[PDB]
Amino acid sequence: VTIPSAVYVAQLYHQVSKIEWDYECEPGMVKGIHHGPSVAQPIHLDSTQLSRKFISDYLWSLVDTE
Amino acid sequence: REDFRVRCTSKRAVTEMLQLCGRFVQKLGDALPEEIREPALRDAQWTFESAVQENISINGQAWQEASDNCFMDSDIKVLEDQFDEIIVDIATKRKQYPRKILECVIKTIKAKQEILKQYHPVVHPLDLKYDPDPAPHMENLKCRGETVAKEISEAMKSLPALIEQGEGFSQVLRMQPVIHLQRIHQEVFSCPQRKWYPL
Amino acid sequence: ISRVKLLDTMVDTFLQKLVAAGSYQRFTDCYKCFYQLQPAMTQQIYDKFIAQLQTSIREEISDIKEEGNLEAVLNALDKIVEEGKVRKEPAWRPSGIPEKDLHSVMAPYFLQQRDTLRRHVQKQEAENQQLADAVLAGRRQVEELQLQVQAQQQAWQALHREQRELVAVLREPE
Amino acid sequence: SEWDVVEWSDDQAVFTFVYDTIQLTITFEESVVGFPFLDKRYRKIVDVNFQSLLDEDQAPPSSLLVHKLIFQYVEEKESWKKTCTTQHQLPKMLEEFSLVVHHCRLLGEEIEYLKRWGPNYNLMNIDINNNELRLLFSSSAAFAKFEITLFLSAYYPSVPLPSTIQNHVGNTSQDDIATILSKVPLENNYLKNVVKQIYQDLFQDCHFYH
Amino acid sequence: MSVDPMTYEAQFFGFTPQTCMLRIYIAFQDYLFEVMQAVEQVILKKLDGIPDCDISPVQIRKCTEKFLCFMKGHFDNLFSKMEQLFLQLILRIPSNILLPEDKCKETPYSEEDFQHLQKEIEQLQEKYKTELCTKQALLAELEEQKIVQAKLKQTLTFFDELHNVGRDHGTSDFRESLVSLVQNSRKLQNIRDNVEKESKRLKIS
Amino acid sequence: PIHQGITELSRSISVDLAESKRLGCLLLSSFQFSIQKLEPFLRDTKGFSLESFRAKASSLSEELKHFADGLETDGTLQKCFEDSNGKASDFSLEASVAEMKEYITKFSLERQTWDQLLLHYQQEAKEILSRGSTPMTYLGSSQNEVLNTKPDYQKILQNQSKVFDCMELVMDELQGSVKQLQAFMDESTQCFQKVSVQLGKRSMQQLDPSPARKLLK
Amino acid sequence: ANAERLKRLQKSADLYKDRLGLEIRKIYGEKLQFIFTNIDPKNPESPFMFSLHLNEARDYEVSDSAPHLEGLAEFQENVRKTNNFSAFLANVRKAFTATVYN
Repeated sequence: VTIPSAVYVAQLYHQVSKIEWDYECEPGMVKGIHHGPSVAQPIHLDSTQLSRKFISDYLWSLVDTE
Repeated sequence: REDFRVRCTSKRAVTEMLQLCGRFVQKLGDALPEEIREPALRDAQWTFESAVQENISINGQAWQEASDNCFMDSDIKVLEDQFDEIIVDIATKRKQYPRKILECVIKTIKAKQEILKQYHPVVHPLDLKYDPDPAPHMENLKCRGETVAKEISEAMKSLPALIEQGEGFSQVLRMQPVIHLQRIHQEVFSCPQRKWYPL
Repeated sequence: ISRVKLLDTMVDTFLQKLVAAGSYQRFTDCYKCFYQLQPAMTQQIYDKFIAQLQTSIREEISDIKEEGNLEAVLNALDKIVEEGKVRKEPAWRPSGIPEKDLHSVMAPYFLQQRDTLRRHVQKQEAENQQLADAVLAGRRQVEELQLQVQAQQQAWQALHREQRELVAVLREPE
Repeated sequence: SEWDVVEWSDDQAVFTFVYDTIQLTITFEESVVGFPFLDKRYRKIVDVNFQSLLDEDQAPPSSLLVHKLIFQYVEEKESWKKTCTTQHQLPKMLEEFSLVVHHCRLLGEEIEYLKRWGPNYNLMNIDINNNELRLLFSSSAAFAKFEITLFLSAYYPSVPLPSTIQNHVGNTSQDDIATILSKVPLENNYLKNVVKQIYQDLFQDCHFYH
Repeated sequence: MSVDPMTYEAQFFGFTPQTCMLRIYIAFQDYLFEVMQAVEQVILKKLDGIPDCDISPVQIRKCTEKFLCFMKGHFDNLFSKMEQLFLQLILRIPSNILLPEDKCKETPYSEEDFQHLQKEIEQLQEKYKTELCTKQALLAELEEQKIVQAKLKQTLTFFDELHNVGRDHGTSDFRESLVSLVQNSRKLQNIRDNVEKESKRLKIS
Repeated sequence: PIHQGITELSRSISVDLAESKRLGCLLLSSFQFSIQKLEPFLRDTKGFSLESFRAKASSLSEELKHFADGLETDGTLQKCFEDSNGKASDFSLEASVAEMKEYITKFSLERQTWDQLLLHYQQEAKEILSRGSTPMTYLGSSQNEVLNTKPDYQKILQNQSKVFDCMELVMDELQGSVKQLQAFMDESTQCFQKVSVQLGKRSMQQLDPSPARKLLK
Repeated sequence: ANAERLKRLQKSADLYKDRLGLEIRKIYGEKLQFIFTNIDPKNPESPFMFSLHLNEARDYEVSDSAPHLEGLAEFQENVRKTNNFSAFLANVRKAFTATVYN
C-alpha cells in the first residue's frame, strides 16, 4: 500500500516537474536536470542562499511559455 | 615745214667765198672818194657778209652762239633735260616715299597685332564626355550590403546563445551517467530529404 | 651773320670784276669810233647799261630766293649745320642701296613691335608656369585618391582571409 | 536500387519510385489468369500509367526539377506504350527508367549540396527555370563573375552539357570552361566535380590579392 | 658739267644747282643781248630823223657784236669760277652734316642683323602660337581634372556613407567582428564535436 | 643772234629757188641795200648827176647774179639731198657722256627695282589685310614635359568600374558566407534538439505509461 | 531498503513543495489534490487548490478549484483522446501561476 502509492506519486512528480534532482550533494546547494521542450538543461544553484520565491521564479520561468 | 633758213656744214669755205665775191663791192666801194672810202667801204662789206650769215641757220642754232660741228648740241640738251628729270625724280623719291611706306608699315603692324590677338580664343574638341555613374547600381549595393550587415550583427549575438547552450548540454552529458549510476536515483526514476519530399 | 650778306656781296665783287673788263678803254673805243650824236646824252646812256646790268643780278637773286623759296630753305640749312656741326667723322650718306635705306628707317617701330611681342610671350610663360604647377599638384592629388580607394578595396578584400579560415573550419562531409 | 514493389494483383501491379512519389501502375489486361496460364506474349499491358503523388505546391525546387526531368524523359520517350506491351520486357524497362531516376535523384542531391555549400566553392546562386540550371560563380579571388547555364537533360550525366557562359565581370573565354568540362569526365557526380574544378583553377590557384 | 651724282644737295634744295647756274647764265646773256639792242635802238632814234649820220647803223651793230663777244669772253671765264664756288661752298651740303631725314635714320643697322632679327621674330610668333595652344590644352585638362575630382569625391562620399551605415547597426569593425565570429565558430565546432562523440558513444551502449 | 635794220630777210625766203639761187638773190638784195645806204651821202650839183653811178651799179649787180648762177654748178640732181660729215676720232667728253649713260642704265634698272619692291610690299599688305578677315599645338612650347607625361585618365575612370565590381564580388561573397553560417547554426540547433529528444525518450521509457490507472486502484 | 526509499520520496515531494511550490496528495473517494504554495510575492503560504476525481468512464475532471478555473473541457478531451497528462498538469501549473497577476 505504502510502496506502490509512493512509487506512483514519484512517477507522477517526475512527469509533472520534468526535473530530476541531486541529493548526494549538500542541501545548501541544488543540482538537477530539466527536460524542457528545448535542449535539456542543468540546474546548479544555492538553495539556502537565495529566497525560495526567486529560485522558484527562476525554474518556472525557464519553462517555454511561448 | 617752218624752217626756211639756209643750212651750211662749212664755215671757212663760205667765209672765203663771201670775201672773194666781195670784190664786186670793193670795186663799187672804189667808186667813192678816198678820204671817206674806208668807213663807207667797211659799212658795205660788213653789211654784205652780215646779211649773208643772218639768213642761214646752223642746224637750227643761232649764228652768234654757233659752235663746232663735231656733235649736235640739241641731243645733248635733250639728254640733260632727261638727266635732270631722273635726278629730281629720285629726289622726290627719297623725300616722300620713305615716309609713305613708313605710314604703310605702321598700319601693317597694327593689322598684324590685331590678327595675333584675335587668335587668342582657340577651342578644340578634347573633352571626353562619359555617361553618369549608375545610381541604381550603387543603390543595390547599398541595400544588399545593409541587409548583410544587419544579419551579420544579428548572428554575432545569436551564436553565443548556441555556445552557452552547448556548454550546458555538455554539463548535462557529464551529469547524466552518475545520476543514472546512483541507486535511489534510479529507484525514483523507475533522411532529411524525407521531410523535403511531401509524402 | 646771315648768308644773304655774303651771297649778295661776293656776287657784287663779281660785278666789279665784270665791269672792270674793258671799262675805260671800252668807253674810249666806242666813243671814239662813234664819238658824235649828242655828247652829253650818249655819255648818259653808257652808265645806264652798267647800272641796269649791275642791278638785274640783284633782282634776279632776290626772285630766285623768294619765289623759289630759297631764303627759308637756306635758313633751315644753317639751322641743320649749327645742329650737327658736332660730328666731324665722315657721315654716312644715302648709298643708293634700297634695302639698307629702307632698314635704317623701318627698324625702330618693328623693334618696338618685337618688344611688345616678347612682353606678351613672357606673360604667357608666367601664366603657363602656374598652370603647370596646378596640374602637377592635381596629378599627385588624383594619384593619392587612387591610393585611398585601392587601400579601401584591399581592406574589404582582406576579409577574404577570414572567409577562407571559416570555410576551412566548416568542414565538408567526407 | 531506389524502387519498391507494392503489389502484383491479377488486375494491376504497383511500383513506387523516389520516396514512393512516382507510382508506376501497370494496368494489365482484365483476366483472371496471368502469364503462367496464358502464353508468354498474351499478357499485354493495357496502361503503363505514372501517378504523380508529389505535391508540387509544397515541393522544393529540387523535387520539382527531378520530377519534371523524369516526366520529360517519359513524354519524349512515351513509346513504352509502343515498345513495352509485355510483362517480359517490363523488368528491363523498369531498370532503364530506374537509371534515369537514380541519375536525377543524385542530381537533385547535387543542387541541394551546392545550395548548402556554395560559398566554399564560390557558387552563390542556383536558379532553376523549367529544366535549366544557372550556376553563378562570383568572387574577387581572381576578379571573376559569370553565370554558367547548364541545360540539364534526362541524359545527364551520360552526355556532355551545352555550356553557354554569359559573361558578367572578367575575362573568361569559352575555351576556359571547355577545358574545364573536358577535364571533368562525363560520369557520376559530374556537377560537383565541375564546380570544384572551376573553384580550383580560377580561384584557388590564383594568389589572393593583398 | 660735274662728275658727281649730286644725289644729296638737290635732295634738300629740291633741284640740282647746275640748273640754277644754267638758268642764270641764259637769263643774263638774254638781258645783255636785249640791252645791247635797246641802247643801239635808242641811238638810232636820233638817226631816223637826222640824215647823213657820220656812222651807219650797221657799224653800230658791228661794234655791238664786238662788245657782246668781248663781255662774253670774260663772262664765261668768271662764271666758271662762280660755279666752282657755288656748287661746292655756298649751296652745297658738306659731308660733316646730317639732313633732317638723315637725322631720322642716323645709326647704321646691318641687314644681316635684320635677317636674323626677322627669323627670330617669326620664330617667336610661332612660339607664341604654340604656347597659347598649350594654354588651351592645359585649361581643358584643368576642366577634366575638376570633373574627375568631383567623381572621386562622390565615390569617397559613398565610402563614408557605407562605413556609417555599417556602424549604424552595431557592427563597428568588420575585421574584428568576423575574426571573433570565426573564433566563436571554432569553439562551437569544439562543443559540437564533443556532443557528437558523446551521442555516438551513448547511442551504442 | 643780233639782227635789225630794214631786214626783209631770215623768215622771208622764197621757196621757188634753190639754196644757191636763194643765196644769190640774198647777195643781190644786199647789193641794193648797199646802193641805197651809200646814195644819200652824195649831192646833186651842176653837170653832175647819178644816172652813171646807178647804171654802173646795176651792171655790177647783173654781173653778180651771173657770177652766182655760174657758181651754182654741181653734180646732176646732187642738190636733191644734203650733205653731212664730221670727225670723232677721240675725245674725253664723249667718254663722260658714255659713262653717264651707263649711269642712265643704272637708274633705269633702279626704277624697275623700286617699282617691284614697292609693289611687292603693298600687295603683301593688301593680302594680309584680306586674309585677316578671311602636333604643333602640343610641342614647341617650354612645357612639353607636362604634356608628354600624361597618363590615360580614361583608364582610371574604367578602373573605377573594376573597383566597384570587386566590391560587388567581395560583399556578395560575404553574404553567401554568412548565409552558410546560418545554415550551419540551424543544423547545430537541430542536432541539439534531436539529441535532447532521445535522452528525454530514454528517461520517459522507465516512467509509468498510465500511472493514474494504477493510482485509482 | 523500504525506509530509505519512502523517506527520500517524501523528501522529493517536500522539495517540490518548497523549492518548486507543488505538492500532490491522494485522498479518500478516488480523489487527488494539487496544493500550490509560494506564489504570491507578499504572502508565501497562500494555498491554491484543485482536486480532481474520476468519472464512470475513466476521465480527468477537476472536482473543485480554489479559485475556480475555466479551461477544463479541452484538457479533458486531450487526456481522453491523446491520453497525455503532462501537458495538462503543466498547463494548470501555468494557469495557477498566472492567477496572481490576473
